[PDB]
Amino acid sequence: LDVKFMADTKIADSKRAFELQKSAFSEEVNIKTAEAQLAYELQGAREQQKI
Amino acid sequence: AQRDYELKKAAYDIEVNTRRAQADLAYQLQVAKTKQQIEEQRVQVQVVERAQQ
Repeated sequence: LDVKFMADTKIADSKRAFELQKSAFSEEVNIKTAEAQLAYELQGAREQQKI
Repeated sequence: AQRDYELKKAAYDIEVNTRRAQADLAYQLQVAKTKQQIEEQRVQVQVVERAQQ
């Protein structure tokens, strides 16, 4: 069991690095996703002006 | 041996939960910023419309 708990800690430290980086990357994806969705209105409203 | 593992787990879980909370709410913040730019132009049409009236 002593070796077991130590093994579980190293698995957790590996988990930690991964989930942390997922979050960092998801922020970037989420940010540019919103822009991609709403750009049609940013341009659409701007074009209604001339129309 | 269990305690030694339990404390690191909780310690790492603080950061994982913290970073997850940030990532989770990161979408709506940009949606607000984007709408901020859009609404300016939506009502800008009113100004141009009134000017021709």
